[PDB]
Amino acid sequence: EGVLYVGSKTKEGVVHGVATVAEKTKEQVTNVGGAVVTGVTAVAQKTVEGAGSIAAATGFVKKD
Amino acid sequence: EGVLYVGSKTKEGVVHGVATVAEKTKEQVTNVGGAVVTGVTAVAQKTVEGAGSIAAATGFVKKD
Amino acid sequence: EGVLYVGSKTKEGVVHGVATVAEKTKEQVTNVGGAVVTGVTAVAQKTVEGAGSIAAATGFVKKD
Amino acid sequence: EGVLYVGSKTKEGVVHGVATVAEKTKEQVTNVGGAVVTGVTAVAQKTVEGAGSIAAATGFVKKD
Amino acid sequence: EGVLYVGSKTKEGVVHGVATVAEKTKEQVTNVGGAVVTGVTAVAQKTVEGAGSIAAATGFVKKD
Amino acid sequence: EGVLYVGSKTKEGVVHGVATVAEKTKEQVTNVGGAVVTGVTAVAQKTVEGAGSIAAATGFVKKD
Amino acid sequence: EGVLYVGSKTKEGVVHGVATVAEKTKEQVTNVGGAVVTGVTAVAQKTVEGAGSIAAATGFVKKD
Amino acid sequence: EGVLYVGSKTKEGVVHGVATVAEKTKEQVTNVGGAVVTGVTAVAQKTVEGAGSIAAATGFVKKD
Amino acid sequence: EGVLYVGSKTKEGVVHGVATVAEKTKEQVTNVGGAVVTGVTAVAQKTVEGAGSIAAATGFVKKD
Amino acid sequence: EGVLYVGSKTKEGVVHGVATVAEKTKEQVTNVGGAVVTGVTAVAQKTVEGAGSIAAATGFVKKD
Ligand SMILES: [Cl-]
Ligand SMILES: [Cl-]
Ligand SMILES: [Cl-]
Ligand SMILES: [Cl-]
Ligand SMILES: [Cl-]
Ligand SMILES: [Cl-]
Ligand SMILES: [Cl-]
Ligand SMILES: [Cl-]
Ligand SMILES: [Cl-]
Ligand SMILES: [Cl-]
Repeated sequence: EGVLYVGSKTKEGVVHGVATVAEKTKEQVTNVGGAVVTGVTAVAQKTVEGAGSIAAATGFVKKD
Repeated sequence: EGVLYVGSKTKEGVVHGVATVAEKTKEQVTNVGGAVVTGVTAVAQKTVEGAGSIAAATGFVKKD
Repeated sequence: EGVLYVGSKTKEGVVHGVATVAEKTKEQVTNVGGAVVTGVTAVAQKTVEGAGSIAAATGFVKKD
Repeated sequence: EGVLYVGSKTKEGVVHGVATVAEKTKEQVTNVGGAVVTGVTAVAQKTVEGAGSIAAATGFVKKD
Repeated sequence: EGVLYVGSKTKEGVVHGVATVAEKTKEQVTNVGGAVVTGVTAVAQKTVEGAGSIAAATGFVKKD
Repeated sequence: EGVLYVGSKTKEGVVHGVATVAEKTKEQVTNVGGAVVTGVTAVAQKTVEGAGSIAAATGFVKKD
Repeated sequence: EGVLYVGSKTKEGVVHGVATVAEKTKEQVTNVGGAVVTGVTAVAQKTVEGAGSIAAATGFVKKD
Repeated sequence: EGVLYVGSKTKEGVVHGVATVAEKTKEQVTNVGGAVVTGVTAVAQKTVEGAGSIAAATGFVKKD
Repeated sequence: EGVLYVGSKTKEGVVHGVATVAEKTKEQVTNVGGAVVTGVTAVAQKTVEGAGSIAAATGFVKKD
Repeated sequence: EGVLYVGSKTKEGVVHGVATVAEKTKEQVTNVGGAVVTGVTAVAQKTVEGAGSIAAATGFVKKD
């Protein structure tokens, strides 16, 4: 069964993850369906184990 | 059964995770469905074990 | 059954997690469905074990 | 049954977790569905064991 | 069963992940269906194990 | 009249001064005419003010 | 009159000064006429003010 | 009158000054007439002010 | 009157000064008339102010 | 009156100064009349101010 070995060496790391910036705007969205993982070493793992599973990411919905 | 081995060495790390910045704006969103994990070493693991599971991330909804 | 081994060495770490900043704005949201984990070493683990489970993250909803 | 081994060595760590900052704004939200964990070593673990479980994080709702 | 071995050595890394920037705009979206993983070493793994699974990423929907 | 301004800032310093090491040897010498100054900040100042002054450093002398 | 301004900033320094090492040898010398100054910041100043001054450094002398 | 301004910034420095190493040898010399200054920042200044001054560095002398 | 301004910035420096190494040899010399200055920043200044001054560096002398 | 301005920027420097190496040899010399200055930034200045000054560097002398 699967192995997610991650091995990392660095002397320096500078990391900027997600920046959302707005001036004088309307209706700005940064929808993320999964995790937001930010690191010198960064690992995201997701397992969905079943039938009929739904993953549904939407920025915005406007009905009338 | 699966192994998420993460091994990390660094001398320095500088990490900025999620920044959401607004001036004079309306309706600004940073919806995240999973975790927000921020680190020199950063790991997010999610397991969903079942049938018919729903993951549904939406920034915003406007009905009438 | 799964192993989440995380091994970390660092001499220095500077970490900034989630910043939400607003001036003169309206309706600003940073909805996070999971945990917010911020660390020199940062680990988030979530297990959902069942059928029909729902994960539903939404920034905002406006009905009439 | 699963093992969340976390091993950490650091000489220095500086960590800033969640900042929510507002000036002259209205309706600013930092909804977090899980824990907020902030540490030089930071670990969040959540287990939900059952069928039909709901996780539902929403910034704000406005009906009429 | 599959192995996702990642091995990394670097002396320096500077990483900027996702930037969404808006001025005087309306209706700006950066919908991401999976994780957002940002790192000097960055790994995202997703496994969906079942029949009839849906992955559905949409920027925005407007009905009337 | 002269100014020996020394200004130093360091976060870490490791300093090894004078090592003299011998195994199974004969007649090993580390003659130093001035001071031996060893420090994270190290300053040696010597002033000789007169006529006919002698400075004479010799490791060893063997007459018959 | 003269100014010996020394201004130093460092984050790390590792310094090894004078090593004299011998195995199974004879008659090994490290004669130094002035100071031995070893430091992350290291300054040696010598002033000789007079006529007919002698500086005479010799490793070894053997007459008969 | 003269100015010996030295200004230094470094993040890291590793410095090895004078090594004299001998195995199974005879009559090995490292005569130095002035100072031995070893540093991340290293300054040696010598002033001799007079007539007829002698500086005389010799490794070794053998008369009969 | 003269100015010896030295201005230095470096991120890393590795410096090895004077190495004298001998195996199974005889009569090995590293005579240096002035200072030995070893540094990430290294400055040697010598002023001799007078008439008839002698600087005389000799490795070795053998009379009969 | 003269100005010896030295201005240096480097990201990395590796410097090896003077190496004298001998195996099974006799009478090996590295006579240096002035200073030995070794650095990422290295400056040697010598001023001799007078009439009839002698600078005399000799490896070795053998009379009978
Ligand atoms: Cl960021
Ligand atoms: Cl941030
Ligand atoms: Cl923050
Ligand atoms: Cl904070
Ligand atoms: Cl970014
Ligand atoms: Cl020592
Ligand atoms: Cl040493
Ligand atoms: Cl050394
Ligand atoms: Cl050396
Ligand atoms: Cl060398």
